[PDB]
Amino acid sequence: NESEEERQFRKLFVQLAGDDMEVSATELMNILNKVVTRHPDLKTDGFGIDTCRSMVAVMDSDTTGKLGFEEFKYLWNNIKKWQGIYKRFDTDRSGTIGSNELPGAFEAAGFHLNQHIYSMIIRRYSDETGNMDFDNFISCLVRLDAMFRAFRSLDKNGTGQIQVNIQEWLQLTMYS
Amino acid sequence: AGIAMKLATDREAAEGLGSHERAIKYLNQDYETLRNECLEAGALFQDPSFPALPSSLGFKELGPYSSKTRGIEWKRPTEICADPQFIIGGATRTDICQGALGDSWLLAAIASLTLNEEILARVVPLDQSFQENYAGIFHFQFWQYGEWVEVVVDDRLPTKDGELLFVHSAEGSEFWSALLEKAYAKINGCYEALSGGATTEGFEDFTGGIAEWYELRKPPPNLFKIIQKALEKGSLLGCSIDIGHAYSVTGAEEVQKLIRIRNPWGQGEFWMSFSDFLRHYSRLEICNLTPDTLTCDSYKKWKLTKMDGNWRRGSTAGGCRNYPNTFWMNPQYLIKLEEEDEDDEDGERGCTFLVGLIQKHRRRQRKMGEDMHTIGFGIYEVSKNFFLTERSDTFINLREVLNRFKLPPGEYVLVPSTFEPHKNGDFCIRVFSEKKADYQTVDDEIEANIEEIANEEDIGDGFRRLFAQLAGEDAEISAFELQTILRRVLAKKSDGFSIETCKIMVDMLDEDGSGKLGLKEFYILWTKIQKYQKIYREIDVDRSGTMNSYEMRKALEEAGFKLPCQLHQVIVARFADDELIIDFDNFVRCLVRLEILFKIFKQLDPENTGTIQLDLISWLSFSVL
Repeated sequence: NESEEERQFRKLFVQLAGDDMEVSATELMNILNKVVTRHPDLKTDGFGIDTCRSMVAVMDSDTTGKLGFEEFKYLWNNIKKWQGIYKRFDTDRSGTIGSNELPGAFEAAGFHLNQHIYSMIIRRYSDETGNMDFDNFISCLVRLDAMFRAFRSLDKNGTGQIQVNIQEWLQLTMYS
Repeated sequence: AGIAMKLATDREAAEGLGSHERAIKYLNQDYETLRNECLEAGALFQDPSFPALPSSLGFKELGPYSSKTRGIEWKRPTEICADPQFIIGGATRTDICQGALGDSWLLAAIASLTLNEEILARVVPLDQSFQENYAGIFHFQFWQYGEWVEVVVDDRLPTKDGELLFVHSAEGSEFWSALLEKAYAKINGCYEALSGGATTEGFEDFTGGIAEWYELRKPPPNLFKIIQKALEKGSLLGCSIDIGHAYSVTGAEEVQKLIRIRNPWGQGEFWMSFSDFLRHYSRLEICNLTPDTLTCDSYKKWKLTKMDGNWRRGSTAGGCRNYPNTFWMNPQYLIKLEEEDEDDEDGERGCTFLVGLIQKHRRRQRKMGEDMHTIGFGIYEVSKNFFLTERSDTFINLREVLNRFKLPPGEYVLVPSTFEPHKNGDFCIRVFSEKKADYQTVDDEIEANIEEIANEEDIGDGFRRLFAQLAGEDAEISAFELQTILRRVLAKKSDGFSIETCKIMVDMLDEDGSGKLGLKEFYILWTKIQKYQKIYREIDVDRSGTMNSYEMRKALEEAGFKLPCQLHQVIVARFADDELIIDFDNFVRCLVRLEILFKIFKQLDPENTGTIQLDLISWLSFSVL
């Protein structure tokens, strides 16, 4: 009752974990470094482990270090959008987006901040060359996504503010 | 998903969401809404999240393509009775029975319910019917490992040849019982899950109570007083013989020793020797009510406390005193009594309490009472306690483990665990006791005490040349310049700080606001780094190039930090690899973010309220930068 895609992966799931249906980082790293690392329709070595550990974290509410299939499915779906936005901005098919394209690709991605933040995010995900590989482009969007989702979860009413004690602050920022 | 979700839920629970008065809407479905929706449309309800299909029947015994489920006709109460009723009051007996499918534990659980209103009602909203605002929907309220969850079902019940295949009264008229079993299957995933059930569990989930249970073969001494004491407090008891009909126990008076035995499928009870009891029956099950269950104005109730916890491989999963490397790592709790149980014969000095540890649903539990770890706890007489830590033992592999105690007033420490360490799980511990008892958590309070090293005049003259000759043309090093250098002092224990780490390093000590490290700042970094290698050095007792997860606690303390068990779980889950190892690069990276994350807070929180307030924009920046 779901995109033929998802139900295949699922195999990779049941093979690795059984009825648990969950996947470690490094395990999940593989699975992704396959759909997207084979294909020369897109240039990229593979997703970093770190990148990978983050995907898991922002989507683990049980603090077990495992990504559930349902959650996997949410992640993949934005992952395949953000696929869209990648290629659509890597003209040179360099395996990077040159600095000046990012902020488009980003606003593209649904997240709209200002210059002041992009002058930081860029300055923090790019290389010395100031360009962000795919790895980084995805990793970022994974974060941003989750810090945005975090705030919604902590502002259910409407105030455009959240208040966190210290435990909340470190759970929400250490597991990220 | 993620942490921000558990936090929102946590806050919700602290506002009462999941208490009997505000139960959790299972799957987010609400009865009044969906009901009204169906009423505006003149349709009968069809639940999408548990339709009348194989799905809701089974996956193996009751699976699809399985012959036992071949040719089921789901039909609604109106289509098997001229006049369906939800519930009749007056109920002095029961005639529930089971269909050809469908476990027989439901008999006794449902039978207990039909002989206390205040009970039943707590799980079966009475305001419900086929004659009022009927729309083929009903709703129930189950207790779930500590909290209440309201489940909704459409009335279609399963049938073969117009015979109900599950729980259903023999008269054929009253539908509530069959419809409760449908919703309980529902929150367990399908009917077949109810197959191996235990009556104490489902009776636990029908009540919010705690089941205390005795193999008669080997009764304890003092049982009769336990029997008698339960009956005063108001507990449903249930007894039977092992292969098989369930009876309860309604009385327990001396004259001789004598307890009265009811049978709900009768209209009535009957006297018998306690000694004959012991001999005709083989199980006795007791189910103690929460104090808010009955409204009997003075029925004497239990006083209840409960808390919630976790085990996590790498940090908190220790358990069983058999494993003293780790036992102290489990989460700890403090129970402190005051009024001993009041006098009569006994023996003293007796504050009496029940300890229950139940294990919360794991993602592979397809059926009742399956894939249930071995769990257990210790109690001990009098910050997280260290390795230098009154019954313990009895580490069963049930969903709930329980022990009745009577111990002097004072303070005790409860440590729940699994039997072997290393198993992930959640749990709830409830304590019911005679008199007011107190509960408090015992763990390390959160604390960042980091030594404020510095910089002062001096600074290695070697230092100095070293960074200039390294900065190059600007007298500043980047996360990159920095990157490779460290890779040099490094390979020559480890294969370099990763590049992310480097970056956070720089984020911590920048301040120039420029992404680059001045001379002064690159000396702080360097001293902190050296500090991190020392600490890391000692923890690596084994001189393996690496640190096990289980050692972070300690590591972290030498580095000037103290956290609570849940933050500890978050560090090892985020900073360790399978196998519970944390490389030296991870380790510092962890400790750096943790220093930054505390700084930002105390600074946004200069008066120390204990909380900081952030707006999207400021959240996105701090939270990522």
